[PDB]
Amino acid sequence: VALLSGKYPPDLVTNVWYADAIYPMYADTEVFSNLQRDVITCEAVQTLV
Amino acid sequence: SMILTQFGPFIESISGITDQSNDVFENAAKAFSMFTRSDVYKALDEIPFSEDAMLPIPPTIYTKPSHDSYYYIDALNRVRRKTYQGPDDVYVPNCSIVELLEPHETLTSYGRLSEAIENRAKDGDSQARIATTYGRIAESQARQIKAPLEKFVLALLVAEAGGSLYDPVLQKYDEIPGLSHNCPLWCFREICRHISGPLPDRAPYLYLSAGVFWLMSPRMTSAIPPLLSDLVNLAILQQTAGLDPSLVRLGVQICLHAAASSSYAWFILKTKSIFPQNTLHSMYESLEGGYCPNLEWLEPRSDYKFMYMGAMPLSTKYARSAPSNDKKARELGEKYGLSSVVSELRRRTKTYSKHDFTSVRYIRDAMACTSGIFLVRTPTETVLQEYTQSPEIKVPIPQKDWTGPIGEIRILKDTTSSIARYLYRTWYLAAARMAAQPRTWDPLFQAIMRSQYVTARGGSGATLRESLYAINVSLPDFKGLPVKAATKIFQAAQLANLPFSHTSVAILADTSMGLRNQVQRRPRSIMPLNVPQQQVSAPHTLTADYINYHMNLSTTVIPLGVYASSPPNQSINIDISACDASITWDFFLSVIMAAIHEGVASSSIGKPFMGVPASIVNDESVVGVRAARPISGMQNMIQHLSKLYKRGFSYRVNDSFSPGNDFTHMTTTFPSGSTATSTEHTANNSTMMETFLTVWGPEHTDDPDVLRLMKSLTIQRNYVCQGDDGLMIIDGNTAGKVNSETIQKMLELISKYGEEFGWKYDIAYDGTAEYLKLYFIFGCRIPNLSRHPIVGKERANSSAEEPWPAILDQIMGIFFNGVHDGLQWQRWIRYSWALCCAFSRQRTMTGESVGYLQYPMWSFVYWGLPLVKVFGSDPWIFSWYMPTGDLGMYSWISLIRPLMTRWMVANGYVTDKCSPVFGNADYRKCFNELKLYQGYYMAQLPRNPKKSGRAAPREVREQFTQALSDYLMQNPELKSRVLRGRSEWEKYGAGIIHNPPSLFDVPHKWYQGAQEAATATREELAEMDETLMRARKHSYSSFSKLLEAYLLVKWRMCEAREPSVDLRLPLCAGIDPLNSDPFLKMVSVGPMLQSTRKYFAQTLFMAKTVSGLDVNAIDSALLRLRTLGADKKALTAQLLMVGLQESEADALAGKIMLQDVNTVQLARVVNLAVPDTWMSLDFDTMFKHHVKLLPKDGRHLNTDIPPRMGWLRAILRFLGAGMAMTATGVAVDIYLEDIHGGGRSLGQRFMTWMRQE
Amino acid sequence: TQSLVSSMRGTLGKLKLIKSMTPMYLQQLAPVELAVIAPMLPFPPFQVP
Amino acid sequence: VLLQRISPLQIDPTIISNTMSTVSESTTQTLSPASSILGKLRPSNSDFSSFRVALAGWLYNGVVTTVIDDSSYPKDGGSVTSLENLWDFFILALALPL
Amino acid sequence: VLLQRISPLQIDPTIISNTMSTVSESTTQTLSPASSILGKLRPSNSDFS
Amino acid sequence: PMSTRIAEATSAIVSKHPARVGLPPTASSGHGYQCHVCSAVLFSPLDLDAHVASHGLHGNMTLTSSEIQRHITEFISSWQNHPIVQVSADVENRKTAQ
Amino acid sequence: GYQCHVCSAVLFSPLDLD
Amino acid sequence: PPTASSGHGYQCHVCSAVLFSPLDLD
Ligand SMILES: [Zn+2]
Ligand SMILES: [Zn+2]
Repeated sequence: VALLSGKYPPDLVTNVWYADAIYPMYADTEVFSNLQRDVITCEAVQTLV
Repeated sequence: SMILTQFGPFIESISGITDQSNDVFENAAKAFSMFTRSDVYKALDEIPFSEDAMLPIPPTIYTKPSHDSYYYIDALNRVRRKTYQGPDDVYVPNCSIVELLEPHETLTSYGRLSEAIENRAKDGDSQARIATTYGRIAESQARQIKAPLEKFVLALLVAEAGGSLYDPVLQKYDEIPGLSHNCPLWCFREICRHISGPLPDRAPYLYLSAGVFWLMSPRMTSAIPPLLSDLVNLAILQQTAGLDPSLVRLGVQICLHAAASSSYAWFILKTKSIFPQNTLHSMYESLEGGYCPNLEWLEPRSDYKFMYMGAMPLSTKYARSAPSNDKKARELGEKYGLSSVVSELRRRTKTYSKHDFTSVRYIRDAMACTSGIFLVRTPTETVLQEYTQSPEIKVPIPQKDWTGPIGEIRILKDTTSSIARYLYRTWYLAAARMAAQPRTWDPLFQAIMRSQYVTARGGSGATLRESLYAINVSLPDFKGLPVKAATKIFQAAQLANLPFSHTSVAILADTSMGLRNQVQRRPRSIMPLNVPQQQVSAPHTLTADYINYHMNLSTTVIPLGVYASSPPNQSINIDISACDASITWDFFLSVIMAAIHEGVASSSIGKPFMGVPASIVNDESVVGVRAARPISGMQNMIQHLSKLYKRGFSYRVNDSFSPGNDFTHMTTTFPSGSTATSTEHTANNSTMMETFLTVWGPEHTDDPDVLRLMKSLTIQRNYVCQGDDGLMIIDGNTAGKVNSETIQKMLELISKYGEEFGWKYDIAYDGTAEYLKLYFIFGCRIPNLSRHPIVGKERANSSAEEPWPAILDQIMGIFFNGVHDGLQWQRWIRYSWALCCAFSRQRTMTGESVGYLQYPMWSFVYWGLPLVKVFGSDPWIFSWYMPTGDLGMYSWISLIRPLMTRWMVANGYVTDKCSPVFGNADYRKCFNELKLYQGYYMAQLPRNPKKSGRAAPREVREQFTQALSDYLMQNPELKSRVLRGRSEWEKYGAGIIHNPPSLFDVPHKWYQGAQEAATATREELAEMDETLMRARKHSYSSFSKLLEAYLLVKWRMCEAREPSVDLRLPLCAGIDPLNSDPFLKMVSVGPMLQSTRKYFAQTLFMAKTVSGLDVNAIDSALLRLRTLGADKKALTAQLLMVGLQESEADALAGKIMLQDVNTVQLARVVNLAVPDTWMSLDFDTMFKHHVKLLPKDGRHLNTDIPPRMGWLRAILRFLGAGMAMTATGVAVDIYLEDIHGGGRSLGQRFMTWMRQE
Repeated sequence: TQSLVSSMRGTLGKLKLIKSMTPMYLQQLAPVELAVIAPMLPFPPFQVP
Repeated sequence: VLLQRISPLQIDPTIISNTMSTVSESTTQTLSPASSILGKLRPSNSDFSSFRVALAGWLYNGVVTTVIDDSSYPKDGGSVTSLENLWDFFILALALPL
Repeated sequence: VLLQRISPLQIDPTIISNTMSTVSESTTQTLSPASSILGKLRPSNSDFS
Repeated sequence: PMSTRIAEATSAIVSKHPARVGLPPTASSGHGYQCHVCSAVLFSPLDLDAHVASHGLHGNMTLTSSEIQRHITEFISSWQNHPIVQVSADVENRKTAQ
Repeated sequence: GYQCHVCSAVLFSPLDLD
Repeated sequence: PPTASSGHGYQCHVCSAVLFSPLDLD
C-alpha cells in the first residue's frame, strides 16, 4: 500500500527541504566518540594476546 | 442487613444473579419512593468500616464565628464583602447560619430565613440587608445539586451492597474493594452524626425545590452543603472509577482543609491545581520503555487529516526535558499548609518510569479527585470585580502615526514604526477580499445573517424601549400577547418598519446580565446585545469569518492533541488571560475599525447594506485639504459602531440574591455573547502569533538556535487556536526532540511580546497538551472526571426548578457522561440501574384522589440503558455502545430471540399461530403483562410538555407575525420564490407527507419560541399526568411499524475482525484489559482518527447548511420524497420553500433523483441516527467493509434487492453494525441471513410506513 | 461472463496507471538519503553482495 | 451591473434538467453522467454576474487580463479514465475562448 | 523512525480509493473487484513501518 | 498494587494457551482431548470451539460466554500471528543498548 | 423438547419437530 | 439436532449465575 500510494508535498524544492531536514543530524557530534572506543577495543585485544 | 430485608431480590437482580423483571423492578420502586432520612441514616450507621477509611477530623469546622465583620456597605449603598486575604477573596464565608433563622410551621426541627429580617431589609436597614444577603447566598450555594442528596447515596448502597462481581470475559472476580473500605462514606456518616447530636431528626438540611431548609443545630456552618456534595462525589467515584484508597483520602483531606479555611469556595479555587501539577505536569521525568502512537500528518495543512501508522517503542531520549516543577509546587503546598499532600503525590509520581496502562490510570485517578462543586458568589461581586480589569499597554501606538479624522475614524499611517501595521494590513486585505465576493450581496446570505442573531436566548431591550421613547419614536407594544417583552424576537418585530436614522441612537443603550456557574472557575457572565447593535456589527463578523476560513485558518478535537502530545513532538500551550477585557479602543478596536472602514471602500462604493443607507462625513485625511466625501453602507455602519466602541459599555445589574443592589457602571470589556466574539478572538490570536513569528521574534534575538527555530514555525503549519487559547505544535527534527533551552528562551520572549501591547499570556510548558479542556499525555486521552460531577447542576437564578420528568431526563446524560469517561462498567452500569430505578415514582398530589406514576424498565432500556440478563440469558451480556431507540431495541432482542422464544414456554404462553419471529409463542400475553409495550410507547411520549397559549387576539397576533416576516424577509424575491415553491409543492408533491419545511414556519416557529419559556403552572402538568395515565392503562397489540418492519430480517456473526491498533498501546485513560468491554471494543474497531466536524458537514446536501430551520429536516424531506416516487418538481418546490433562484433548486432536484447517497445520510428516510457513544470510535470503515450483504453461503433468495430502491442496502448497513456493536467482546464480521419477506416485501412495508410519518 | 471480465480488465489497467510517486522516490531520492544517513550511524553497514 | 438592465436574455432555469432525460441508463450501474453534470455545475444565478464581468472584460485588455481560477482545474492534472475529469475537460474547453 | 523524519514522501491510501471510485460496477453481479481491494489493502494492525 | 492487577488482566486476555510447538502431530497430544458432542480431536482451540458450535443448528445461535470466548481466542490468535509484534521489545537488554 | 431453527418454535417430540 | 428444552435447574457453583435449563447450565 505504501508502494502504490505515495505523494510529494504540492510545492516542494528538494535542496531547501534537505537543507532543512539534514542539519540537526550533523549538529550532533556523537559519531566522533565511537572511534576512541574502537581505539580502546583494539588496544585491549592486543594487550590480551 | 436491614436494607437486605427489603431489597433481597433487587440487589441480586441487578448484579447478574437472576434476571431483571418487571416484578422486582416495581416492588423495588415502591420501596424507592417509601423512605425517610432516618431510614437512610440507619444504613450508614449499620455498615461497619475497616478503619482504613478512618482519619482525624479537625474540630475547627463546627465552630465558626459570626458573619457581621465580613460584609460592608459601599458609598453607593452597594452590598459588597470585605476582603481579608487578597482581592480574589470575594466568595461565600463558612459561618453562623443558625441565628438568622425561623422554624418551619410543621417541621419543628427544620427552618427558614426569617421573614422579619426580610421585611426590615426591604425597608432598607443596614444589618437586615447584610443578613438577608448572606442568607440568600447561602441558600444559592446549598441549592446547586441535581436531585436531593440522600437519594444518590441510597442508590449507591442498593447497587453496591451486592459485593464483588464476576467478569464474563476475564473469568474472575474483580478486586474493587467493598463499601466497608471507603473514606468518604465514613466522613459523610461522622459529619452527619456530629451535626445531628442530641436531635432526633438526623439530616443536616432538607432540599425543597425552591430553597433549602436548614437544621437548628448551634454547630451548623454553611460549608456543609458543598462539602457533602464533594464527599458523596468522591464516594460515588471510588466505587466505580476504580480508585485507590490513598488518592481518595488525600482529596478528602483537602476537602476537610477547605471547610477549615475562612472561605470554602476560595480555597477550592486557590488549590484547584495541586493534583494536575504534581502528577500530570510532572510525569515520568526519566523513563526506559513504553509504546506511543505514530501519527503522521496528511500534507494539505488546512484539512486536518491523519494517519495511524502503527505503534513505536520508547527510549531514554524521550524522557521529560521540560523544566522543573519542584520549587513552585512545594511553595504552593507550603503557603496553605498542605505540604504532606504534595510530598505524598510527588513521592508516588517519582516511582513510575514505564508508559503503560497503570501509569495512565494513576494520572486519571489523580485528576478525578479534585473538588467538583460549582463556585458561586453574588452577581455584584462578579460585576464589581471582573469588570474593573483593564489592559496595560507598555508600548502604545505613537500619536504621530495616526492621521486626522474621517468622521470619527483616524487612519494608521503607512510610515509607522509600530507593530500595528501588520494588523492593519491583514484586516484591510481581509475586508477588501470579503467585500469583493458576490456571496456577500446574496439576499439569502443577508436573510441568514438576520436569522442568525435573533435567537430565543435574547434579552435586554429593557432600557432600549425606554430610550427609544426618550428620542420620540412611536413603538407598538402589542398588547394582548403571551410573549414576554424581553425576547429578541419581540424586539425585532418592534423594530421591523423603522428607518435606520431613527434607530441610530438606539446603539448607545445598555445591557443587563446573565450568569453561568462553572466547574472550579469564576462564574461566567454571558451577556446579550440588542437588535440594532447586533445589526450594525456585520462587517466586524464577516471580516473575521473571512480570516478564519480563507486567509489564516487556524481551525473553525482529540486527534490533534494525540498528534501534538506524541513524545518526539513537543507542544506549548498558549492561554490568554482576560482576553475579553484586553481588547479595547486603545490598540485593537481602533486599528480594526480603521482597517475595515478603509478596506471596504472600493468594491462597495455607493450601494447600501441591509437597512442602512449611504451617508456622508467630512474628512481631514490629508493635512492640506478638507472636504466632504460620500460614504457607503458598510462604512456608515463602522461610523456608527465606532461611537459605541469608543464610549465603552454600561451594564444594568439586578440581582435577586441581595436586595437594595441596583446599579449601572461603565466598562471597556468586550461583550461575551455578541455575534462576533469567538471568531474575532481567533482572528486576533492568529494574526498576533503570525506577526510575532515573522517580525518581532527575529528583531530581538541573537541566538542562531532560537532564530533557526522561529524561522521554521508558522501559524499555517504549526499553530491551532480556538476562542482565546490554543497550542503550538513543535515538530520533531531528525536528531530527536528539539532542545528545551531554546524553546524556553522563545517562551520567555512570547511573554515579553504580550506585555507590550496589553495581553498576558498564560503559558505552560510541561510535555503535555491541553486543548479545549482535554488533557493528553504521550498521545493518550485522559478524561477529567472532576469536570463532570454527578451530583451538582448549575443554577443561576433563584427561580424554582422544573417538574418531575426533567430530573429523570438529566440522568441519561449522567449515564452518557459515564460512557464518554472511563469507568468500570461492572459497578457503574449497576449503579445506573439502582439510580434510574430510584427516580421512577413520583406521588402526585391531585385533589382527593390518589394517583401514582411509574415508568417500566423497558422505557429505560429504550432510552439507552442496556440490560444484564434477559429471560434466562448469560449474565453481563450486553454492551452500552447500543443504539438508543428502535435500532438498539431491535438489535439486542434479535441477539437473544431464540432463547427468549424458548423462555416464553417456560411458564407457557403457547399459541397455535406460527409467526416468523416467534412461532410457538404468542407475544401479547407476555409483553402486555410485562409492560414492554406500554413502556415502549411510554418512553416514546414527549417529556417536559407545556402549552400556555393565553388566548391571542387574531388581529395583533397577525400584526406581530407580519412584522416578524417583514423583519426577517425584506427582499421580495424571497417572498416570490417561497410562494412559488409553496404553490408548486401543493400542486405536485403534497399529499404524501402533508408536512413541509418552509420559511414561513419560522415566523410561527419564533412566535411559539417566545412562549417556550412561559412556565405556566398547573393545567398542562395535569394534562401530562392524564396522558401518561391513559398511555399506561392501554394495552397495545404489537410494536410500531419500524420495529415490526425490522423483525423480518436475520444475520449471523463469525470470524472475529483483525485488530485495528496495537493491544499494548495506552490510547485512552480508563480503558485497559481491566475494563474488558470498552477497551476490547476500542481495539476491535479503532479510534476515530477523523476531524468528524467536516464529516457531518459533507453529509448535509444544503449549499452552505444555513437556513435557521433544521437542515436535517430538509435533507430528510428530499430523501423521503426521492425514495417514494414523487416527480422531480416536488423536490424543486421543496427546495424553493427553503428559497433558491428556481434554477439551482431544479438542478439539485434532478441531481438528488439519481446519485448514490452516502451510507450515514440515508438514516433520514427511516429517522435513524448514529449515537454519540460511537463518536470516539471509528464507524466508517466498519460500514464500508465489515457489515456486507450477500453472505458466505451464497444467495438465499431472501438476500436479493432490485436495482431500483437500493437504499435498503444502506439501512441494512446500520442494522448489521448495530447488531455488531450491541454484543460484548470484539466487533465481529456479520453477513446477511434470510429476511423472510424479500426485498419486495421490505420495500412495500417501508413505503407503507413512509406514507404516514 | 462479460461485464465482470471487462470490469476486471479496467480495474487492472487503471491500477497499472495509478498516479503513484513511491517508485520514483525509490529510484532517485531515497538512495541519497541513505548515503547521507549511513555515516551518522552507530552500527556501520555490513553488506554481502 | 449596468449591462444587467440592458441585456434581454435571462437564464432559463430548466434547460439542463429538461435535457439528460432524452438519454438514460440502467439503474444497475453505480455511475451516472447526468447527476455528474448536476453535481458538477451549479447554476444558482451567481454564475450570471461573473459571466457579465467576463463579457465586460473585453473592453480593457491592456490593463486587465481575465484568466481562469486554479480551482476550476481538476487538482491532479486529471485522468481520462475518470468521467469526472472528462467533464472537467469539456467545461474548460468551452469556457476558455471567452 | 529516523528515515520517516527526513523523507518528504508521504503515504496517502485515500489515493487508491479516489482512483477506485471511477471504475464502473453493476449492482447485480456478486463479485465486486473494486471493493475487494479496499477490504484487502488495509494492513493487519494498520502499521506502515 | 495496581500493576499486578492490570498484569493479571493482560495475562487473562492474551493467554488461553494456544501456544505453538514444533512436533509431529499425534492422536494423543491434542488440545481437543474429548469434544463433548462426538469425542474427536482437532489439535487447536479455534477448530475445537468451531466443532462445538457447528453441531448446533444455526437458527438456534444464542450469544453466551463460550460464544464470546471463541471470538476472543480468534482475535488474540491473529494478533499474535502478526509479525511486527511477533518480534518486538519495549525496553533494552544490555546488548542492544550497548 | 426440541426447537426449530426458522421461527424458533419449540416443540417436544422429534417427529413433531420433523 | 437441537436438544435443549425448558428445564428445572439452576445455580452454577462458580459465577453465581442461575439460568434456564440444566442442559445450558452444564
Ligand atoms: Zn464433538
Ligand atoms: Zn421454523
